[PDB]
Amino acid sequence: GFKQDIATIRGDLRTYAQDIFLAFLNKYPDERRYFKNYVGKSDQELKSMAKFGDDTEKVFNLMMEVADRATDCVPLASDANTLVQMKQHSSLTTGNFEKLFVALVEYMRASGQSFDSQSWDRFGKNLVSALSSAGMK
Ligand code: HEM
Repeated sequence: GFKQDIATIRGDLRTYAQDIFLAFLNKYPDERRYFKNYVGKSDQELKSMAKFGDDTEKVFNLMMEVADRATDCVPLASDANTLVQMKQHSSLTTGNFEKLFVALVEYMRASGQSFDSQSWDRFGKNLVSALSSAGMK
């Protein structure tokens, strides 16, 4: 289930973080606008780019924690808060999160792994709601 998926991702975090985020950026290339130096690079170039490594690990280690601290896929208010008032997220609206979660769930469903894909969809849904209740668009 959801709890195990967190352990699965943590076990191989670097690889899952890069592959999922690459799935995200390839599905929605215009989302690169928030990162900038991402454009003009293939998957392999991004995987070796220092900042992409840093960005993806920071996104996914915290994502796993927000997931882990949640109850029945409902995030803590404090976790929604950090995500909203992060200076790095000043350009974001809830739709950016929705798109990340479309890609992530699509990745899990296509994978040769027993992910609880439906829970990650539900978690994405609840996180958008919590982000909006803390202030997004
Ligand atoms: C729930 C999923 C997400 C989590 C847990 C998360 C968390 C984080 C964390 C921990 C950082 C590092 C902040 C620091 O340097 O201290 C970060 C940076 C950043 N995040 Fe997110 N984030 C998420 C979703 C997103 C999405 C969907 C986008 C846009 C598509 C985004 C855009 C950014 C950007 C642009 C940065 C700054 C990278 C830089 O230094 O240039 N985040 N995020």
